[PDB]
Amino acid sequence: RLATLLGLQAPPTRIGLINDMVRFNVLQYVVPEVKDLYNWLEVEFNPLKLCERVTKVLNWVREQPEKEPELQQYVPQLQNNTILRLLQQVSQIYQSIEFSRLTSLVPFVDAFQLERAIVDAARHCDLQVRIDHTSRTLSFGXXXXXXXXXXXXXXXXXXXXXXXXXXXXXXXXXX
Amino acid sequence: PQVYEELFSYSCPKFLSEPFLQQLKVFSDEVQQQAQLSTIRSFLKLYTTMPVAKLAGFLDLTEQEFRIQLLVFKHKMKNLVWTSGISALDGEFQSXXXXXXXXXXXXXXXXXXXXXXXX
Amino acid sequence: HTYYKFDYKAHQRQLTPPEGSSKSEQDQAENEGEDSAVLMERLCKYIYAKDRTDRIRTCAILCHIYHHALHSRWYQARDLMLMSHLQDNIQHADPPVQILYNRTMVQLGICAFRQGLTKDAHNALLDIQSSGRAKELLGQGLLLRSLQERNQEQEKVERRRQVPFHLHINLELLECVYLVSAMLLEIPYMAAHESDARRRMISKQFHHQLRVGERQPLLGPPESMREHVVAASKAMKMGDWKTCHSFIINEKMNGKVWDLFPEADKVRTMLVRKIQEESLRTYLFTYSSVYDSISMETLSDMFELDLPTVHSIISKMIINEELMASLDQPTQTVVMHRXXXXXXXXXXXXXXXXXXXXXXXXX
Amino acid sequence: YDLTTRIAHFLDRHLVFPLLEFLSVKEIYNEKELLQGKLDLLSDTNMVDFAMDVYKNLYSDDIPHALREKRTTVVAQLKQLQAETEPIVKHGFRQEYLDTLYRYAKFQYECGNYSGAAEYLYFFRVLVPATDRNALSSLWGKLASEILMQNWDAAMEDLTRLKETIDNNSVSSPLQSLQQRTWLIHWSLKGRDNIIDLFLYQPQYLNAIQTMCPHILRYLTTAVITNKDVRKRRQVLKDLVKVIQQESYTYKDPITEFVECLYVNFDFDGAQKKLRECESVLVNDFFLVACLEDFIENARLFIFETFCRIHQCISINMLADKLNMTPEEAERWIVNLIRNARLDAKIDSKLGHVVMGNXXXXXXXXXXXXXXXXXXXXXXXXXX
Repeated sequence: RLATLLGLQAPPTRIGLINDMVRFNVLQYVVPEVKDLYNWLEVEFNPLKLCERVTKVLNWVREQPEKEPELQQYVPQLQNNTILRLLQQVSQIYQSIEFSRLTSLVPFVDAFQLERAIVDAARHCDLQVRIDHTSRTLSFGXXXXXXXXXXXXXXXXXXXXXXXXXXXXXXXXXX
Repeated sequence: PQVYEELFSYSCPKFLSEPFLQQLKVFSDEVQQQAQLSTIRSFLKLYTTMPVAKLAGFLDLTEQEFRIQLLVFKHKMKNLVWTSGISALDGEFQSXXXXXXXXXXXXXXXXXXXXXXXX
Repeated sequence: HTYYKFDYKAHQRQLTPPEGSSKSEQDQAENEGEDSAVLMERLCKYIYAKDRTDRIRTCAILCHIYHHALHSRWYQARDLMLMSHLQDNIQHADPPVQILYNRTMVQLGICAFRQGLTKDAHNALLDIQSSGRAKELLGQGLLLRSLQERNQEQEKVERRRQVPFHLHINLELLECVYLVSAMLLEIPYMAAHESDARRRMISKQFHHQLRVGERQPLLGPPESMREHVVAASKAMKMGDWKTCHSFIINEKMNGKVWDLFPEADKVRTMLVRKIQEESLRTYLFTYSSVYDSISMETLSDMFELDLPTVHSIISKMIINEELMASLDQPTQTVVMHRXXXXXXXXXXXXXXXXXXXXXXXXX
Repeated sequence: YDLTTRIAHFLDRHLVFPLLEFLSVKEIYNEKELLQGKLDLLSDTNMVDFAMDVYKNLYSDDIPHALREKRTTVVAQLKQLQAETEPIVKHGFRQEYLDTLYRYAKFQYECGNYSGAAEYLYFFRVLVPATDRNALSSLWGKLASEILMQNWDAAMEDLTRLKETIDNNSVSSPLQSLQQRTWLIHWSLKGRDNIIDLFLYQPQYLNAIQTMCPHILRYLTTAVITNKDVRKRRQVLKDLVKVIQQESYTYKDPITEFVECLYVNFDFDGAQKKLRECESVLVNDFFLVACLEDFIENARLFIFETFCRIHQCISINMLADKLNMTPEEAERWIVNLIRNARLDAKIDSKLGHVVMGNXXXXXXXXXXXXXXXXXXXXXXXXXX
């Protein structure tokens, strides 16, 4: 009810809210490091380089008296967003990645806290996983079945692409 | 069997009921011997590889002690139950179609439903 | 004028009583190694008789149980209660007995909980803590507020028999205790139900309050004690045991609930351990869906529970709930996520039962 | 454990002396406590045979005065009772004759001549005014004397005569007493599965006479725990863990309480360590002594079965190392257990690997499904 209570026409999404953040006035007075952060996470997010970028960007915030103060109190949710994105992207990149590698790939306060986060992402359905503690591996899906339905899901995507492509070709025909 | 044998022993009178015609109780004894075999087949394998000792414990119950070396091989000859690796140096026994079975079950379910609806 | 106090305060009252008194005296009692215990048990034995009235006899008994439950081991009190045989008698009446009946129940419920018996405590307190009016049922209510009620005074004076504050025990302590119990008991069974294995059904006290909070438009950081307990519960659900332990203090600190016990450190660590166990259980229950396999070493380190406890709890539970889970003790590893064939067999059985029932009606 | 309390704990005279003599004979000849207390206790009574034994070495020094007085007072008492009974047989009153039979029974019992105590005890049969008091008390006596003469057959007999007898009162414990005697007979006669059912059944809340309150807790507890063949999950759960009444007895001996909690909770190592701890005391128990080795072994077998069914493949060496008991000893125990057929454990000691097994597989599930379908069809037919 409260969203209607604040003269908002409807509950917004974070992407929507961000656009106001995107707007220059918020941006103009906005510390630069945050604009960079937004690039690193929202614009061009790449797991193979995100850790480095964050490592070089996080030093600057700490040094600043004011920036650090703003930053100190959002460390937790920010970390959660970044790690959520890393888990999703890893879900896209891998099929069965080692627990050592997956935890290693994304920075965590503790190895066990990283597992906690991964499961939480799974419960909220941002990723489907099966964690085999015996072999220390994680699978982003009996074995042959999981491969069969992964194949089917790939074939489907391929068909969709082909269909779309055909549409584009039609336009080329006129040319 | 011990209970089965005793049941014949006590109700010896029922079997007898002419005496020459049934001098030896032949049919009842034959029937009992078939009856004894069924339970062993009932385990019915389903194990790829089975410890000898477990088999010995179960075959021990049968009256002949040596039957399992013999009783187990004999069962294989009958073909009621299948034994794999029997007589092996190791001494441990090894133990579309599916779709058809499933379809059969589905048919039964439908039949039951039909009778219910018709009822 | 004695029982509700400590052995010290009592012996002060007694000593001071004797200092005033003339040296020459007549006493039935003979001095014993413990002066106080022998006084209480002496008058106790005196009061109870076949001839003696239930209100007086039962009064005596209840006083014994109260004193003993405070200053002596719990088992003795339990034995007294079950041997004394008052069910009908305790409820009515003795005028002040009602307080003893509910007061002594509260007290053994408290001492048993001090002994860190949860299963016992929840057994003890449920009847009396189901009461909405419990504050009144313990005979503690401000005289004034009911003094306007009860008037006229003629009737009123008899009615306002509520026990004195010094005798009275704080409600927050009691409620927090019972809720802490009901938490430890009902959480893993809830979680499993969340798991949907549904081997057994369990009820946890304060469960209704938690449900109300979830449906609340606003969720605030915990302030009232039940909210701290609440946060500890949700923390158990998500598998943070450290958070849960933290929260109880936070709810407790405003409450002062745990500060009202002399042994508080001991119970802090004891509860820390029991919570470690049950939280480990809860974790396992909720997360067995996405985990096919586990590591007892890692789990042991991270729950701060030595493996001997871990393997035991997990194996026990799995065997009790008929969970499709397999443990290799040699490599110390666990397995889940399975059975189909067996399940179908069960369903068939159930169906057969239903059919039989229908036949009954048809007949 | 201290003897003073144990000897003090049991009301029965036979327990009071026979137990001391057992503890003395049972463990160490040398130890003072069994012999000193038995001596002093015997000297409080009319049996010079026991007194004569005490006089003998390993016993308190013989005294001329104690034996002569007992002996003479006995001669006198026997003459007296003999006459009184002569006269009672000749006022023609049943009660007096019954008392005489009872009094000859008492006299013989205290004098330590048990056969006669029994005979004259049951001679009160005919002259019983009523079965319930005259006859049931005769039963209680034959039960005491039979327990002490070590015929538990006869104990069961007079238990069935007593509890078979038509008049029964719910309020009276004697139910309790008879339960205890039966339990004791079963325990003296795989697991019985009767002893525990009996001991667990009720507590009088009054002195056992036959069974120590601790004795009922421990006997019930161990017998139950060892009844794998008979015991239900309820029998572990229903009749012991969930049983509130039995809790009373259990709280008496808390080591046994925790032993059972440990077993029920799957920590069999803890349980078996408790048992190892108590073993020396339990070998001192006059009734329990003979069954100790059996019950503990059975409990161990049950624990192995619980471990053994839950894991398809077992690392035996690791289990022995991680057992909290020696691996070699565990292997030996398993080897002993297996031949009996108690365990279907597939074990090579040398390998240290253990493996137990409970298209073929696929067919199995299919078969079950078909079975259920059959049942359903049957129900349909019945409905029609």
